[PDB]
Amino acid sequence: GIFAFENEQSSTVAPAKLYKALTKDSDEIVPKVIEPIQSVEIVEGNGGPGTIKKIIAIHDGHTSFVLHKLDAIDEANLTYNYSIIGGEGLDESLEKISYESKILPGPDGGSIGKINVKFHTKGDVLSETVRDQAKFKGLGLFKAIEGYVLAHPDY
Ligand SMILES: C/C(=C\CNc1ncnc2[nH]cnc12)CO
Ligand SMILES: C/C(=C\CNc1ncnc2[nH]cnc12)CO
Ligand SMILES: C/C(=C\CNc1ncnc2[nH]cnc12)CO
Ligand SMILES: C/C(=C\CNc1ncnc2[nH]cnc12)CO
Ligand SMILES: C/C(=C\CNc1ncnc2[nH]cnc12)CO
Repeated sequence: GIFAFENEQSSTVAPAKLYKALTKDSDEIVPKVIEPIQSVEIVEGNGGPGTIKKIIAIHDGHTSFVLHKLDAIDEANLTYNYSIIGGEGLDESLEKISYESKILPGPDGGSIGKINVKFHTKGDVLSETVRDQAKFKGLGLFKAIEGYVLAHPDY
């Protein structure tokens, strides 16, 4: 099954600066802002599209990871497409979750993040808890990275 969602967030951070934090600097920022995330390591590729990363965290007192794939990036247009494709951190009911993100100009020099999310389910139902847990992880990452930029504009 495929379940699609759209989400929009406003930010006071300027678009290029927000995009940079959420892309170029994300691997450095994420362990600093999400306590359970220990490290991010590239396991395939060189950093360009097709690159797979392992995001290593502690869960229930043990190591765990998810696999993140970079699908596409278009820096001039502030777009970034990626997928969560495996690991213990991806719910067993899901083949993957695909994301297509954009950062747009917002009022007063700020930005609007828009994301399109597709849950690829192994069966034909998407658990509300599975959906909501994924939302909170992703939106939590967005807000924690934005919060870091807001706290540390000269990072
Ligand atoms: C104890 C550690 C890893 C071994 N245990 C596990 N590591 C990864 N996933 C799991 N699920 C249940 N137990 C584990 C890491 O310190
Ligand atoms: C990884 C990137 C953006 C992530 N964007 C979002 N991440 C999580 N929730 C949202 N709602 C609106 N935009 C988002 C790259 O710009
Ligand atoms: C409609 C709902 C969840 C689906 N939304 C999202 N699901 C997964 N990742 C995200 N990032 C931003 N929004 C989402 C309700 O919790
Ligand atoms: C720092 C990195 C990824 C962070 N993004 C995510 N990491 C783990 N789960 C998610 N769900 C939505 N976005 C994510 C690696 O480039
Ligand atoms: C959100 C999650 C952990 C951390 N969330 C946040 N963590 C750290 N700072 C923030 N500012 C806004 N939201 C956050 C859930 O995986």
